[PDB]
Amino acid sequence: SLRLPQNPNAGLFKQGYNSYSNADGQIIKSIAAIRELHQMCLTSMGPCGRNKIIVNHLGKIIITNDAATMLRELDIVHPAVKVLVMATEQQKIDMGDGTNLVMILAGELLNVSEKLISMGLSAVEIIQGYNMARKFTLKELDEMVVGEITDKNDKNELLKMIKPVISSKKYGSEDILSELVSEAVSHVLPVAQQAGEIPYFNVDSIRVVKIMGGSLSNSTVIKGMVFNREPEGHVKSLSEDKKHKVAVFTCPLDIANTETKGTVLLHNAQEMLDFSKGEEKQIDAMMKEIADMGVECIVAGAGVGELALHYLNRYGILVLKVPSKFELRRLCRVCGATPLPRLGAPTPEELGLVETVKTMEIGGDRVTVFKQEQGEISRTSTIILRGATQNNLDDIERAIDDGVAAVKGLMKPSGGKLLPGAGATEIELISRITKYGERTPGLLQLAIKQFAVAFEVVPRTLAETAGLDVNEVLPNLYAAHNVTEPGAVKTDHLYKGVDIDGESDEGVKDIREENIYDMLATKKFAINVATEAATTVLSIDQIIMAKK
Amino acid sequence: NFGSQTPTIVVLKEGTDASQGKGQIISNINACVAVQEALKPTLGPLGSDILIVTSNQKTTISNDGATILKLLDVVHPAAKTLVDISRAQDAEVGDGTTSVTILAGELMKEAKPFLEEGISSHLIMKGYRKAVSLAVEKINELAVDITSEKLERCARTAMSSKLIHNNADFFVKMCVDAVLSLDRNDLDDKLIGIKKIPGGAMEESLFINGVAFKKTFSYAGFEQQPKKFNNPKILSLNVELELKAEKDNAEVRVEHVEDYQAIVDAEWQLIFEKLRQVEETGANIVLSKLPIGDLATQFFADRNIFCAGRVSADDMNRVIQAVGGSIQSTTSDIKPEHLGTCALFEEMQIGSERYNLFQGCPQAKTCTLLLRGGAEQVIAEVERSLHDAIMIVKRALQNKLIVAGGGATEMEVSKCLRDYSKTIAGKQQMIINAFAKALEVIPRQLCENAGFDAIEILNKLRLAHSKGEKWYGVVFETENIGDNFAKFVWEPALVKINALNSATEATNLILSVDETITNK
Amino acid sequence: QLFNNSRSDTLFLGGEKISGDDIRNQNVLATMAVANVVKSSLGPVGLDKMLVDDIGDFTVTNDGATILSLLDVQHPAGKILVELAQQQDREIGDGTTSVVIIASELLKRANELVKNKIHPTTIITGFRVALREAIRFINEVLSTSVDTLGKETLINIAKTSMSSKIIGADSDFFSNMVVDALLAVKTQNSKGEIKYPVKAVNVLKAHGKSATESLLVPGYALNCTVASQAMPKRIAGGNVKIACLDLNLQKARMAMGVQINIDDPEQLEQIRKREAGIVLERVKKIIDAGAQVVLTTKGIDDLCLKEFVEAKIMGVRRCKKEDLRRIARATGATLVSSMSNLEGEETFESSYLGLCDEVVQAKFSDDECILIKGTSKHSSSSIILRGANDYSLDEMERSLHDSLSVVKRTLESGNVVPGGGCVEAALNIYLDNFATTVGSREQLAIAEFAAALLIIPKTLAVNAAKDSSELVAKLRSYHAASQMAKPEKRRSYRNYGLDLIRGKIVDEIHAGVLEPTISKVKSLKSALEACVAILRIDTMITVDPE
Ligand SMILES: Nc1ncnc2c1ncn2[C@@H]1O[C@H](COP(=O)(O)OP(=O)(O)O)[C@@H](O)[C@H]1O
Ligand SMILES: Nc1ncnc2c1ncn2[C@@H]1O[C@H](COP(=O)(O)OP(=O)(O)O)[C@@H](O)[C@H]1O
Ligand SMILES: Nc1ncnc2c1ncn2[C@@H]1O[C@H](COP(=O)(O)OP(=O)(O)O)[C@@H](O)[C@H]1O
Ligand SMILES: [Mg+2]
Ligand SMILES: [Mg+2]
Ligand SMILES: [Mg+2]
Repeated sequence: SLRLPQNPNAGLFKQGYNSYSNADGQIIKSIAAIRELHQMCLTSMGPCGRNKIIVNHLGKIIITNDAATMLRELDIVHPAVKVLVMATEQQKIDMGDGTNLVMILAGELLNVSEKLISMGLSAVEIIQGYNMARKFTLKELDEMVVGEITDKNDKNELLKMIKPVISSKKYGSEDILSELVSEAVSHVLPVAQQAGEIPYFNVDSIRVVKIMGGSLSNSTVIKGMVFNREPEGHVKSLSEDKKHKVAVFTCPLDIANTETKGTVLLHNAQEMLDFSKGEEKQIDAMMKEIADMGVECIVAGAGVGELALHYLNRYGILVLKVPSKFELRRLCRVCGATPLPRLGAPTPEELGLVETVKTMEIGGDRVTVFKQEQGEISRTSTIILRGATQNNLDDIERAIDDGVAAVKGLMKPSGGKLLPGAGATEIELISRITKYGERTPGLLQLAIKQFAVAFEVVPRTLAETAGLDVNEVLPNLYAAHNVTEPGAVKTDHLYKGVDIDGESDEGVKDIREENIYDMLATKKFAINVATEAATTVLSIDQIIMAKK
Repeated sequence: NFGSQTPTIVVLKEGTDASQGKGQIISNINACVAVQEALKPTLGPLGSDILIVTSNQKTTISNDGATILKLLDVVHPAAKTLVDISRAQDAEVGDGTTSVTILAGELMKEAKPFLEEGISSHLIMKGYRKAVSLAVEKINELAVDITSEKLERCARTAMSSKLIHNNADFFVKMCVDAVLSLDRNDLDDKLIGIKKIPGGAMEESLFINGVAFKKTFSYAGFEQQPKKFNNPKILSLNVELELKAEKDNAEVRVEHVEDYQAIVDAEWQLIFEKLRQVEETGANIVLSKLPIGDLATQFFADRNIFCAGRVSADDMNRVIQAVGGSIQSTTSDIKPEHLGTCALFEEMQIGSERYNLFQGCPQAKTCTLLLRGGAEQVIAEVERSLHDAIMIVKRALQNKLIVAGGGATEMEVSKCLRDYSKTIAGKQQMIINAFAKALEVIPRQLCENAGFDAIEILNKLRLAHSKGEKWYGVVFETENIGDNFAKFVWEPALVKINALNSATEATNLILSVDETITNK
Repeated sequence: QLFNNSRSDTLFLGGEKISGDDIRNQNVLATMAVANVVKSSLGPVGLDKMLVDDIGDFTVTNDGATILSLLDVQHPAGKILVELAQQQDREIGDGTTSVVIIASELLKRANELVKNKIHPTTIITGFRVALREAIRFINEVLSTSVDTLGKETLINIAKTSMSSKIIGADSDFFSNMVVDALLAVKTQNSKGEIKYPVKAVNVLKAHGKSATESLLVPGYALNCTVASQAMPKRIAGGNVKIACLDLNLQKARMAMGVQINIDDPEQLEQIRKREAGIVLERVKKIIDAGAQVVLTTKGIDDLCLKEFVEAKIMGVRRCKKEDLRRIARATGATLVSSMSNLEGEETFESSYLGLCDEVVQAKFSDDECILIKGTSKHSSSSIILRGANDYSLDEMERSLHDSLSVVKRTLESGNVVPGGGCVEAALNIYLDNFATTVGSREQLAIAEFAAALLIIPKTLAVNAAKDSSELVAKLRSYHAASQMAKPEKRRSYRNYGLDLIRGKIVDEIHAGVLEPTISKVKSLKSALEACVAILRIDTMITVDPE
């Protein structure tokens, strides 16, 4: 009476282990545990989304409005929330676009499932309901598609691609940020029209180097690349035309020492006198074959000796440090050189082509530039991103990664296959999925119905973040899809969507003239991985933890 | 089921900070206003300085926005945006750091009551980002395309708010000559490297056409060499001139004892052969990054050849550009043409420290002055004041743009913003006018430190812009307000553009934030 | 704010020393820290709060009167706002939430004037000339309350006091209740001056049906239990006599320090009998008077209960002093502290007894209450509030108690003004034109004083979770034309405010919301006198306890 028996036969397992079954409203608590961090994502989706401060134990801060990025640093206790972390991590790695959406949907499917489990629907039927809804959802995304790119390189078409992507992360001004990406995409692409070759594009080609100071308007698009290096011997503006040559060596510019106990041995004074001059003549003789080929800059892979440096700057050969593997490989793709570890003569076919190598003050430190010209184009271009706050450089840099990741979406499938944005693609599926529930019989119809109700979060979120009342903006938009028999045949009611700024009522003046669209490849895997996030959380009825 | 407790699963870790509510973003603004209060009275020439002592008991005194926030280890996340804006302006410009922080502070402080109202975050950011585009274009019209009259006036204003402002009559005459030695498109900052000399008075400084570096070591034959050469010749070395291992190894087998005497004499033979090649070319001054042994310096000491060592690579690079020579890491490849020359040489006693002076070159790329002072903070303040002024006259050579100082730029931009807000769109009229009066914080505090009443000043500025078209600003000497063009006070426009862009970027960064997560 | 100052550098004080603008900033954050809990409770859109005493007990409260009294603050600058909330509850009885917000913003908006090198003496002078100019403008814009032939000048007054409460939806039912209650308990004093004693009506903490079905008692309801269970509970028939006694009726000892001493043991029993008999002689004459109902402040011993049970008299013990004065005042009896007269004899006259029509004891959820109705000489009233629990009824008790004070003032002073921030927005347009006339440094003080008055209509929109600038800009547009009305009614664009349930600007006279002007007068002076107290402080001297 004074004390319970405190759960007998509990010594089967350790004291730290705990069980969590579906009963006792614990599945409702797991939905509430998702609801804690899901509401943090409500303020972070859309162009009016708000970034988030995340102070780690080390003190490294990252400011961001994306989900996959913010969830990396937060240490999570609930395992069901970690499914959303790895689900968004999969979204960032594969497609690099549409992660707030994964969280927003996989969280609202669990929200509407709170009503379904409370009604009395078995968990097995819930998975069958969303799977049958998923097959119809992915089918209709291919049907209501409009428009296509059909050209890899164009000035006006890239404005339709990059601009709606970076509009979520650090909107700012539209033109100054979009032109930096569309100019850099055209440099790296192998155009090769009327040849029948397979296109190819690498995410690691376009890379952004962060430099403090300046303003966002002063950002330029560099053909080549840049490091924060210092030439050792001398600096040269290189005002001499008639382009220079490039030779890349991965080994250090020094005498190839013996790997096993390299030690001097001098038996008599005759070897003592010649050993000091032998190293000078040997290093000089190797530079003669290198210098006669007309090379004026050599990129070293490791530490360079002083004696080798004395003969390099004699003939005015520039030295560059790249003490890492990937930093040396990215530079060969610009000039198109084939490195060889030997210290002999570079082959003439393997020598690279760089016209000028300038050294100027951008951020107060010494930097080396490798700008090419219109002739003999190169790939793996960089973008000089100027800004005041280092935290803003980090989020804008990842926005270029999201934009570069969107360019990857054009290579693998047959084409662009753009969709209407601004909630139009979500609100259209609500009517189609609702009609699909009426066609199918059985107790799964409520699962099909709640699956459509979960898609309202995109227009509800954009209306809440835009400072508008969602009770008036949402049903005003339903009138465009509740309508029938209106004059025009060629119907233009599909482009109606929400609006962040402007006219009252809100149905946007089309997403058309506005030139904002969404990618099909993002919506396919996002709805697939979001449904898998809700499937794995709803399919499990018992959870076991340890130590907490 | 495995335990009677059944602990409730917390979402985040234990100890994580709080979350959404009322007052989260307001605390970040109040945190910035707190840091902004410390840098508030340091504005203008009639301001003050801030004394800080960190945990390591290192004394420092300064009136700057980058240096004050650098020593202070700011742990608050939203407050480090200011450290960043300051650092950024210093980097790209080196002057007006504080202004940027006070402007950032007032825009966020002015955004405080709008956030208390039902105004969303994106509406406030759209106002500043649309207004700053017109401020940059308006500053281009305020700035002039001046080319006539051929530096002197720009340096006097950059030295304000710190020590050498009153001594501008002597320091500006030689500071203008520092950048004229540098040619176009190079602008090397390491050539303007200046060192510390604890001891002396700042008035006894002088201009030097070359370098002056500390020896940092007393050699055995240092006094034997002459201190005065009429026609010296400089040659830079890199080989180590002493008896030691040759190339990173030491192993010598000897079988016969007769050859054991010869191998030692060979080492003595080659080391003098290494020194004799330096002697035959007539190099009077010898310099090397690596140490120089007692054997070499005594060989040079007999026949009147000065030598020195224990110098850094940054100092060596300044020696080459001053004398116009080159680096030679081998004694056999020495030729007469690569030797640098100057007018004369004289080692002088400076603060109980010896320095090797070079001066009188026909074409010198280097300006390096010795900073002597009483305390270690006096020589430090003279360095930072010159380092901020030298950047202004440096970039003045890059482009010739001049705007009126004394808070005159903020008032002229604010009047057109009030006209632009009066015309259109209704809703953003409050935001742009709020940005207008918030932009006037620079002349606001500039007169409060002077002891004058702000109401009589600010009422005189607004109603007198018609005849004071653009060059209308404050004057501290006559205790009145007049035209700044007659007073010859000038300031470039690059401080103004980077200040508004950095301040607009700073306030818009955390204005798009309504959260704070702190693990552990 | 940044760091702590030096502790008595060459001053030699045992406590702490601070000076400059740092403490002036701490007073602003101190007034804002205590005002944030009052922000969300303002207006009908505000929500309630609960204060936990760390013992399980909690209480729901909306008004900032008792919230700040319960919140034990140690900073003395915040104590003035704590006492200001208690001060405004005593005199006016309404608007405790508004003076804290108004006083805090006047100090907050004046904080910018401090660092402009405007002295506080000049700032308060600019505030005071704005005050007396505002009081005269309030005296021009107000209106008398006979107002119209229909009443509804009292049905609409109750809605303003009843708003922002749990029973604000039921204010249509309770509006008729409060006006019928205070019109019954009026009195006469000072040769024609009518008074309305607040708290004279009995607010009972009942549980049961709902707040909508709360029956208004046409008479006073005494909250006390019956002594014995064998007594008659219901007494019918007209002209029921009410006896109000206060003397000690239980058997008590002799004088406070005397000792009973007797030699003859024969009379030892007789002195015991007369001590038991002398207390029953008082009960004998009350039965001769024929008092059906008798009420006593002190206890009632079993020696007296047998006579009341036999003669069918309703004896009730454990009455309180303040209640029996209202029973005697309502039923027409007079308070009897002891039975005596100018003559030496001891007797009881029938004139001391009251009169009422019916007395019934009712029980509802373990709450026995004696319902006394039908007082002949003067009417009375009581309100039986019904809800979930006692802690929810405490909010209803404070809601009703504040409603009586507001309806008290509109009858004592017929002048009223509309709500919804009308006068707060009208004074801004009046003071802006006056600020330019005075010329010198007081323009900023009068201007910022006007800007601080707009916080009342702004807080209604912020707590509503709607767009605030559009409503304030539209309210600003109509009030801007009121000063430029160009008289020749067609004097429109006045007496308008915010309508939060619909989000439009409509006429407050037709909407049915008003407030007396005297509440605006005392709230402005008490808010400014509190602002004068905080602005004039320069340096703090906190002495630690010994
Ligand atoms: N200016 C705009 N007007 C209307 N809708 C917009 C605008 N900018 C973005 N959107 C919509 O907001 C949505 C936000 O997508 P989001 O998940 O943030 O993309 P990302 O994966 O890059 O984060 C987009 O799908 C787009 O349709
Ligand atoms: N001689 C002068 N007369 C009037 N105003 C000046 C003068 N020199 C500097 N100022 C003002 O002082 C302000 C701050 O400049 P400065 O002291 O150089 O840097 P900081 O912003 O770090 O204090 C500028 O906005 C400028 O208008
Ligand atoms: N129905 C209403 N419509 C508009 N404003 C109202 C309404 N009811 C109250 N108010 C406003 O609320 C303010 C304070 O209300 P009050 O009844 O004192 O709240 P509390 O009872 O919490 O003190 C008044 O100044 C009045 O203008
Ligand atoms: Mg996107
Ligand atoms: Mg300065
Ligand atoms: Mg009230």
